[PDB]
Amino acid sequence: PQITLWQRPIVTIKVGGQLREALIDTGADDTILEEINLPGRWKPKLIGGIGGFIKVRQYDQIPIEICGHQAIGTVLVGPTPANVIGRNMLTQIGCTLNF
Amino acid sequence: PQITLWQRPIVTIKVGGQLREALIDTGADDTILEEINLPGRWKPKLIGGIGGFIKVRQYDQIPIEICGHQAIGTVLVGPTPANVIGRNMLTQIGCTLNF
Ligand SMILES: CC(C)CN(C[C@@H](O)[C@H](Cc1ccc(F)cc1)NC(=O)O[C@H]1[C@H]2CO[C@H]3OC[C@@H]1[C@H]3C2)S(=O)(=O)c1ccc2nc(NC3CC3)sc2c1
Repeated sequence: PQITLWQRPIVTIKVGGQLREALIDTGADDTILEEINLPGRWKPKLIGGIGGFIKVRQYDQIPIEICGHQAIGTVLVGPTPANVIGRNMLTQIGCTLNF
Repeated sequence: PQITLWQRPIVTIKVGGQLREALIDTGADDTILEEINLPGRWKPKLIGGIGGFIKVRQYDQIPIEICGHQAIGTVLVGPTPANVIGRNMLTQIGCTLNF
């Protein structure tokens, strides 16, 4: 779709067999989801944003469906205040900015 | 322009008579700039992001040029680790997401 920015650009995702809503976030390099149960091995990572840093679990090669488009990549899980789809996944679904 | 997301979507802005680079940030409701000298009255505001919250100076009705497009609106100034152009300004320049 085309999405305008009068409201938060929230879309439906499926990840780890679970449905969630997430922000299309061009200011996010990586994809970060609130506590969600994902399978398998992970590595602890500290990431930084406005306000400071959080500890996340890094999961690699995680399949995700983003508004009906398929991607696979790194998903970081931790105490983010918002589920954010970052550029690592947005590049796979052909998402662009236009003005 | 159209901007793809293989790299950070950074553009040149002019604000307060000064030139800066800033991220086109669809996950940002508001526009937040690192310490920059802006004229006139401001109101202290606490904003939240990943990692916690920052104190910012809120300036209203600030003109900004964003990659050659003119906007006017609220600009928050404070210890953000990145200059971010949020939806309050991106809607004025006709910025959309497309996939
Ligand atoms: C700040 C920006 C530069 C980065 N963030 C992406 C922004 O879009 C976030 C998303 C957000 C929304 C709401 C919220 F409560 C918290 C976060 N917006 C944001 O904080 O908005 C703030 C601010 C703007 O106005 C209002 O709107 C929402 C809220 C409020 C005040 S990030 O989430 O920290 C992030 C994400 C991925 C990532 N991957 C990395 N990978 C390593 C480096 C290579 S680093 C990294 C850092």
